[PDB]
Amino acid sequence: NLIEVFVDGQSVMVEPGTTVLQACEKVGMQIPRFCYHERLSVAGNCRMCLVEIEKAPKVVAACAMPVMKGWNILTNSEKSKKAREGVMEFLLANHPLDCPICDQGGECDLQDQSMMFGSDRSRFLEGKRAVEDKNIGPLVKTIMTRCIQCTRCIRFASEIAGVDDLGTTGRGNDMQVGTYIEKMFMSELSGNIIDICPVGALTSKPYAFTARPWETRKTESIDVMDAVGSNIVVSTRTGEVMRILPRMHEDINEEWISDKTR
Amino acid sequence: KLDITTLTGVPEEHIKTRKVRIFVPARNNMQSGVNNTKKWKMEFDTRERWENPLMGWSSTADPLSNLVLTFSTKEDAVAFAEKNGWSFDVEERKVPKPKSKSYGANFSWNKRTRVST
Amino acid sequence: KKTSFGSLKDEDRIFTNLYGRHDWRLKGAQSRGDWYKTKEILLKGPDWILGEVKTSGLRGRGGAGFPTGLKWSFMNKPSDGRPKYLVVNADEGEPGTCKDREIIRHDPHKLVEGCLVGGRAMGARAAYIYIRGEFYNEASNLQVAIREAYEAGLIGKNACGSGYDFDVFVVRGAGAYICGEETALIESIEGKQGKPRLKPPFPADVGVFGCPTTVANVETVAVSPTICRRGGAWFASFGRERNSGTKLFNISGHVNHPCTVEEEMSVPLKELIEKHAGGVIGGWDNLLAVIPGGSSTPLIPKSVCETVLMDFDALVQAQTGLGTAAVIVMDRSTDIVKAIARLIEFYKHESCGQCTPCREGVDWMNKVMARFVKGDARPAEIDSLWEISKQIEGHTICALGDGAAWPVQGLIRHFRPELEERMQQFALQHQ
Amino acid sequence: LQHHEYSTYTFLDLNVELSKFRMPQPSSGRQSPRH
Amino acid sequence: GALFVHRDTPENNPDTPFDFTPENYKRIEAIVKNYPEGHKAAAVLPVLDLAQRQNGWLPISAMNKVAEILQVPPMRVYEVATFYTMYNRKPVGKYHIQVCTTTPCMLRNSDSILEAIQKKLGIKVGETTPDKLFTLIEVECLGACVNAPMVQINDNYYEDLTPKDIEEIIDELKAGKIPKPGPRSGRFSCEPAGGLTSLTEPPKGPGFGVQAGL
Ligand SMILES: Cc1cc2nc3c(=O)[nH]c(=O)nc-3n(C[C@H](O)[C@H](O)[C@H](O)COP(=O)(O)O)c2cc1C
Ligand code: SF4
Ligand code: SF4
Ligand code: SF4
Ligand code: FES
Ligand code: FES
Repeated sequence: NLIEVFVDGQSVMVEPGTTVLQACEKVGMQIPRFCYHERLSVAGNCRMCLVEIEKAPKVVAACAMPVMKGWNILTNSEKSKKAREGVMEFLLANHPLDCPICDQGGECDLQDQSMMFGSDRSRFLEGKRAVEDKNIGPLVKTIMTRCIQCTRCIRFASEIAGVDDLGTTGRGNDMQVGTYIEKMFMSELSGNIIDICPVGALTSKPYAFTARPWETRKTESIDVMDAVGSNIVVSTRTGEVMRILPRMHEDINEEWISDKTR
Repeated sequence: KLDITTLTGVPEEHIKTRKVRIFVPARNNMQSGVNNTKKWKMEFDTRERWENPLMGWSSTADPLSNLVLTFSTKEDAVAFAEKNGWSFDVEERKVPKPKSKSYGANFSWNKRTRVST
Repeated sequence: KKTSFGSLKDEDRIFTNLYGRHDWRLKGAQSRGDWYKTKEILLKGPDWILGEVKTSGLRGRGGAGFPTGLKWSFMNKPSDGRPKYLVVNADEGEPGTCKDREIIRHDPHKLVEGCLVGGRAMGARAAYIYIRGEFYNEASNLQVAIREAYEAGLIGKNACGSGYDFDVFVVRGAGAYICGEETALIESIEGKQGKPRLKPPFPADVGVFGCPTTVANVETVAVSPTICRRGGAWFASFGRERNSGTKLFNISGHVNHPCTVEEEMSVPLKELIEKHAGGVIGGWDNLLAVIPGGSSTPLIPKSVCETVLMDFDALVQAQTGLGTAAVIVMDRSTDIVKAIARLIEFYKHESCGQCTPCREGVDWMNKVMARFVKGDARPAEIDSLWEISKQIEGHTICALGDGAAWPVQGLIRHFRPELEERMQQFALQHQ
Repeated sequence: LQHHEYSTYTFLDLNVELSKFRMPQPSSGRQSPRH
Repeated sequence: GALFVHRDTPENNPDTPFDFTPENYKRIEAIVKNYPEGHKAAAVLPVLDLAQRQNGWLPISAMNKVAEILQVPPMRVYEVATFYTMYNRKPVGKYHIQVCTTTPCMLRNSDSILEAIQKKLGIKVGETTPDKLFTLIEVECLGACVNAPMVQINDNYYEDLTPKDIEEIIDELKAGKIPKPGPRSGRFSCEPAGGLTSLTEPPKGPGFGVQAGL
């Protein structure tokens, strides 16, 4: 029972229950996101998915709003752009100036979305917050000061990994992600939180400081550690293998690889 | 049956002994953006890279090591490869399958989709 | 048809035992008219109860003020096999608000009979009354009243002999203002962090334990039995159109006699302050920036306070809100900037943090306001703060963000000259 | 005036007393969502 | 200023002995009976309150015990403990003095009461007396804004306070005498100080103004 909705005036037929963001994907528009991962559950905390629906006073989160018949999604209206700029400013208000030394630098969703949907200057005239780093294991190098509380790691650990050890402690601006205790996040799919993290809060310890994204040459290959046959991308620079990244194959491995493969 | 191989000036070894890969680049899993996955790409096979004795810089003898081409459709890339006489391998485009997302499911009364946090 | 409201006789006062002088136990409530012919009301049917509420024109007393009848009728749909629940919001977290505390402490059986009536209207098996954890003694009193009602058979199996099975559970909070939010309240009852959900899945369809659940403020539930017994037109008689009913008012701050009083809606603010609260300290001339309906509602300067009427739509025209109907009064011997900054600090300490606008912007506003009270800022920071508040408002998934933005907007709009004067004085001091 | 004298376990003890009057609870059909 | 990460200490190690008393176990069973079957995780907050009441503060072992009893992941219990202010994750004094310093209470010179408490106890806010009988903490609106000033102790509201009143209450607690909660001024409740401007007449009684068609 496909219903008709409009994205910037273009008719697109979507099944009922489709999120606004998914219809925008149907017409090709990629709504900016920070907390929404299609594999994971919807959370609606990034607030970057706030888009304006025609004749609706209040903007809605595309990731969490099911479409209604006859809705016109204005993805580039002034309200949508202003909401995106405000959310980006709030995200970058406390974020540390770690881009040159952050391993995520060059492949950071925060950086790119700031360059594309955010302001080019900062009005923040106060001190930034700092968070003590947590140790979650020998694989994931953690700098929580860079975290944006997107909650991707938590939801991933709960749903895909199945290990309910990562959670949010505190309230308000002092809210911190991570084990309240000195527990170590151990799982086969533990390394995938590095990939899932938009910011360089969670990064690969063996890969740390080794190379920058633009240098690397990407070669698409298949892993041999297991008989699953996960598709991987072998990132090589100057003839040396630098890291192994998952490659999407919905039938075999959705977007994940084992720790041994990684 | 178009053949520009004689006219290109490429030496025969790279015309015959090189396998060119036609594909749509997969999304860099580190990022959620998908804009870099909308155009077909033609990439040549990787060859030997060795360290320069003096400085340790990676040296190559493959002229087409860095050559990459962008094509709107698979057929255009195939036609270009055929006209240039390069053996080609085509990897079919991988699209994310549609997913059913419900924020309500996070608070199911009886289903297992309920989220602990 | 009356053009001037503001005088309510003791006969029409719903909360007869508001001050607690009469007995709060079951005997006192029954003597005062509570639990009277409740069986007939339940047997009349859900539709008649909902229609009585709709005719009453009751607006939600939590602060949002949605039409109570339609809000409850949302639950009237036939059951899908899942249970239905009614949650009475007793968080009482809005600063300046003390009405629900009096209701639970001194007239608990009113709330219990209201829960029974509403659950019958909503077709709910049980009701959970979420009480602020700091309200331990009031929670114990409510538990005692629930026990008495169970002993009398008013609640439980065959409640009031109506063949309807209803239970009231009291759940105590753990000290979070945000739990006052209906979705946050639902999550807190479910045992998770009290972080409000997203609206698209409405509480009517999915609520506590993933079941149909309606959240109503203590006053809204408590007035339901009296609205049913006396009649919807009786409630409609008091107050203006769309603002019908008698609303508890909490007058605090720089008033000679701080008190909580019940009066008809649309009562003039001056009349309420002078008649019941003993007048402003130093007289009405000393009045400055009354908070109309609690911290969330923006302040109104004295000039508006002279002629404003305390009802939803009228105060909305005053760029403010009725809110929780809590009136906070400041004399001219008050640093309005300091009061508003303290309120924003309250909001900072009470934010969940899940929504990025709230999590970062609220702290940003608190720091900016602290610099303002110090005077250590440039004039354009006023406009910068206004734009920050506008960004926070309407984007936050919860309404605490708007609740925080609104005080800042009101303070700017009505007292920018004081801010600029303090900045200039600071600059002169430091040279 | 009764509220002046309440102990730490007063609320919980009142809940224990009320347990008997409580009606049967509804069941999701599973021991836990994790089950 | 309290941290939201747990550093294991000899007093607060996971091996710190804590277990519910059998009476508290029965109370827990009654609590679990309240919520529907299959959602026993809803009991986390009341059971944590019970543990804090039993022990006076919540050690990590207590949180783990709550998690075990309710069969929920321990991280959920940690999140609940950290999120809600009432839970004490550190040992606190015998009497916990909580002063409401929000704007309504502030207008009624709550800072005077706070300073009086500091001088009498000798401890600054957020500190515990060396005798470990008094811990002073400022809090937000406690719900008694009309009767400001108001300070809370372990479970009781001492509202409508003056510096002499708070000093007297502290002296009574030090002596072991239990002060009566409520307004320490003349008023008994939210009632107007001068006199009742409402509800002066006796209650109307049952059957008053009842709609005929019911
Ligand atoms: C941040 C926040 C705090 C709230 N606190 C309370 C509260 O303490 N008590 C209350 O009754 N409603 C509170 N509310 C309003 C509730 O979310 C909800 O609207 C109310 O319980 C509905 O009552 P009503 O049906 O009478 O309108 C709060 C809302 C927000 C956004
Ligand atoms: S994670 Fe933060 S510090 Fe690192 S590159 Fe991205 S924006 Fe810069
Ligand atoms: S650590 Fe990374 S993945 Fe986890 S909440 Fe923070 S930003 Fe998101
Ligand atoms: S607006 Fe603030 S308090 Fe409300 S849900 Fe969002 S983060 Fe929490
Ligand atoms: S990620 Fe879409 S609303 Fe936050
Ligand atoms: S302002 Fe003091 S109790 Fe709320």
